[PDB]
Amino acid sequence: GKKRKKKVYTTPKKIRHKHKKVKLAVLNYYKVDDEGKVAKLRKECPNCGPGIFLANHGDRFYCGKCHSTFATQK
Amino acid sequence: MLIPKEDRKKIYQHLFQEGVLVAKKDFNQPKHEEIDTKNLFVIKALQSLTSKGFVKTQFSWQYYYYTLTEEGVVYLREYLNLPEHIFPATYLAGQS
Amino acid sequence: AHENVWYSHPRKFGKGSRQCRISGSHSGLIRKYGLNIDRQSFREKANDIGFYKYR
Amino acid sequence: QEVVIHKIRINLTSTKVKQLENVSANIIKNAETFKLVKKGPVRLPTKVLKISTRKTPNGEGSKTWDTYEMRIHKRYIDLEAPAHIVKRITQITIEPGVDVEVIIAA
RNA sequence: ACGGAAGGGCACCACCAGGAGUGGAGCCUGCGGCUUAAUUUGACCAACACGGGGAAACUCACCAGGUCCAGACACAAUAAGGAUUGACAGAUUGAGAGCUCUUUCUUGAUUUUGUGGGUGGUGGUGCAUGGCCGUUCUUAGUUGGUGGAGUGAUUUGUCUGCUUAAUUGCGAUAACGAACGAGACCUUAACCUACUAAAUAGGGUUGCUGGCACUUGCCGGUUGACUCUUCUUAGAGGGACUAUCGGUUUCAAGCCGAUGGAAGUUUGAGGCAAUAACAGGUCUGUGAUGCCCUUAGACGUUCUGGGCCGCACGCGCGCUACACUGACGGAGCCAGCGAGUACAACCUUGGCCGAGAGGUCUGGGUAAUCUUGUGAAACUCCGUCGUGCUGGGGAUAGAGCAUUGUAAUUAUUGCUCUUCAACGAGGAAUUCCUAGUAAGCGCAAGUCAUCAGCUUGCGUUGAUUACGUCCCUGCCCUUUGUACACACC
Ligand SMILES: [Mg+2]
Ligand SMILES: [Mg+2]
Ligand SMILES: [Mg+2]
Ligand SMILES: [Mg+2]
Ligand SMILES: [Mg+2]
Ligand SMILES: [Mg+2]
Ligand SMILES: [Mg+2]
Ligand SMILES: [Mg+2]
Ligand SMILES: [Mg+2]
Ligand SMILES: [Mg+2]
Ligand SMILES: [Mg+2]
Ligand SMILES: [Mg+2]
Ligand SMILES: [Mg+2]
Ligand SMILES: [Mg+2]
Ligand SMILES: [Mg+2]
Ligand SMILES: [Mg+2]
Ligand SMILES: [Mg+2]
Ligand SMILES: [Mg+2]
Ligand SMILES: [Mg+2]
Ligand SMILES: [Mg+2]
Ligand SMILES: [Mg+2]
Ligand SMILES: [Mg+2]
Ligand SMILES: [Mg+2]
Ligand SMILES: [Mg+2]
Ligand SMILES: [Mg+2]
Ligand SMILES: [Mg+2]
Ligand SMILES: [Mg+2]
Ligand SMILES: [Mg+2]
Ligand SMILES: [Mg+2]
Ligand SMILES: [Mg+2]
Ligand SMILES: [Mg+2]
Ligand SMILES: [Mg+2]
Ligand SMILES: [Mg+2]
Ligand SMILES: [Mg+2]
Ligand SMILES: [Zn+2]
Repeated sequence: GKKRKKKVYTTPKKIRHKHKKVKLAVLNYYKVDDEGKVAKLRKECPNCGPGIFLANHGDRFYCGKCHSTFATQK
Repeated sequence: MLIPKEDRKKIYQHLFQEGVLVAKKDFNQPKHEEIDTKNLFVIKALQSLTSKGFVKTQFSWQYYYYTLTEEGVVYLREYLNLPEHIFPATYLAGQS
Repeated sequence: AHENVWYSHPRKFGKGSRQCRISGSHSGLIRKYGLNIDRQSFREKANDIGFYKYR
Repeated sequence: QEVVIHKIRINLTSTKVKQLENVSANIIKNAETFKLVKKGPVRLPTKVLKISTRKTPNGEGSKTWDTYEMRIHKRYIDLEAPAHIVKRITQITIEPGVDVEVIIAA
């Protein structure tokens, strides 16, 4: 018993926050020492365990396996 | 849904072991009974199974009673890669 | 749908805290003796429940 | 040796009556053919359980209202009785509908 | 069908005799209107304290906004050099939302985006529908089989009379026998010194104790002992069928009167309740449901907040009153239906404290055990007030203390103080009612966390006036007239 008006929006748009398709982040993560030992880059996660690389933003290195656990200054 | 695969396979395993499941309607609840998962993706996984035709669902008083078909048993066994001889406890004929 | 914001509001009590258990309705609900079912659902199933018209 | 008097106490329950009445008749007949001391099948006020509802699902129409009910009868009994014969009596002659409960009065 | 046509009967949703009122007042509550972003909506005798609709969050339906996908499955397409997801911190956001962004990390084939396809919907359509109940219609009316009458539409049976509440019977009969409805039937209320029994109900005797009178009498207490079942329970049953009698009646159907009785209105009150039908209401109860609409910045779902409760006005249920049959103090001190804590958290006794609401600590109770003998109100008795809008009336108004609640502001509710308004028995009209009745009086239950003025039921104090009639409003059937048949709107 009612006809509905069209939902007109005074709101430009909000789009899905697209994830960034990173091309070969592991070369960014690692560093090869000429066919032998290999080093990692920028930290390793102590709260999560070995092998999980951390986040570089600024004045703080950040987790993301257990994201909220580790974001500490260094 | 986007089920963490382990959760899905343990759901399927429990379904195989019992042979049937109810999974009360109540949405948005944290912990599904006796399986330690969320009722939501339990319901959605069983819907996916039914759309495949492996499972027959009888819905009475908001409860989603589920039944396994033999081909559903076969496909579930393939997914959970158990030996072909095993059967759900429903097939173990309870004779009283 | 934040896990702590989706369905955030409490439902310990009030109208919506309980469901019909037959239709899931909120309106016209009966809570006496734990029936938790609505008016008319009771109206027909009561005979199988054990209820009968007497007076 | 289980000779200690048990003061066993039974309590029945039934939506209906005749099943409860014949169950009580069977219990007393068993006790008396077993030579037991009994406090008779006492009669308790049958609790009426009433619900008044609106007939119409929508409220339209002249106000018309109905009253469904049950009438529950309890009628407990009690014996000054030994164990094995009496516990066997408790576990026999039950028909559907009538619910029986036993307390040992320990 | 209708008739301001006739006839014979009915009904306190009609009247008579009246009782109580409503309509005047303030409050509450629901409609309309207005307003608003939204005041979400559906009913207009049978809508309006209805949708159990007593909405602070939800309920949710509307509004301002933010999330998320609860888009199965098929295919294609990308794509493991990552489909994608999630994300601290900040900007931004009401937010401590990785909503969006800055960055960086984390995650791995469940996904993502296109095509179908399907779900979801308090979206629409009760004039597509089922179910449901309401109403026609609390009255007594329906229907078929042969049979007769008619060419047939149909009719007779279903009726001239009398009788009943009844199409209930006596009967008369082109009708005969049959079915439904009414009754019969079931629940409840009453009566059972008859039976069966009972520390989860009572009583007597008798112990042990308290007080008094002292004569051995009373009133008390007491999980002591014995015994009993009238009272209380609930099973079996008994009891009334108009019994007996007197009237009246083509003496039949029955109606009236008295006695006996518990009960002599169908014993009272109920529950089910026929055919046919309504464009009655309900998609807003449903995972009852067709069709149509929408299905990703959504009409899905969720989160925050607003409203549904706003105000120039009118209308319907109700509440408190207008005081002396009163108000306020004391004192007396009687019920009956209920309900009550579990996977949680109710009923709460008692002892505390506080003026109060209240909180407090231990209790009992999953229930004839405890709340409980729900020690309720009106009422009863003794006082104060004294005809004064007064100590009537208690709305509207400030402040405080608490309580439920995540959240009481737009005052949830309670209590304390103060303010004391409108109101002088209420126009035309109109409602309900004939015995445990109306009216007054509360209590329990639904809603409930907190909320009632509502509502179901319960009991208490308990009447005036009929025990009749078609005059108004309708109803039954018969006869009659009609240009009506969507039927006198
Ligand atoms: Mg009059
Ligand atoms: Mg009045
Ligand atoms: Mg008035
Ligand atoms: Mg409005
Ligand atoms: Mg009527
Ligand atoms: Mg409220
Ligand atoms: Mg709201
Ligand atoms: Mg909301
Ligand atoms: Mg919005
Ligand atoms: Mg729904
Ligand atoms: Mg209709
Ligand atoms: Mg014929
Ligand atoms: Mg005829
Ligand atoms: Mg009858
Ligand atoms: Mg007796
Ligand atoms: Mg005579
Ligand atoms: Mg009657
Ligand atoms: Mg009828
Ligand atoms: Mg629909
Ligand atoms: Mg919605
Ligand atoms: Mg409203
Ligand atoms: Mg007025
Ligand atoms: Mg009304
Ligand atoms: Mg006063
Ligand atoms: Mg007084
Ligand atoms: Mg009593
Ligand atoms: Mg009192
Ligand atoms: Mg005054
Ligand atoms: Mg009064
Ligand atoms: Mg109400
Ligand atoms: Mg009369
Ligand atoms: Mg009238
Ligand atoms: Mg015509
Ligand atoms: Mg005219
Ligand atoms: Zn870490």
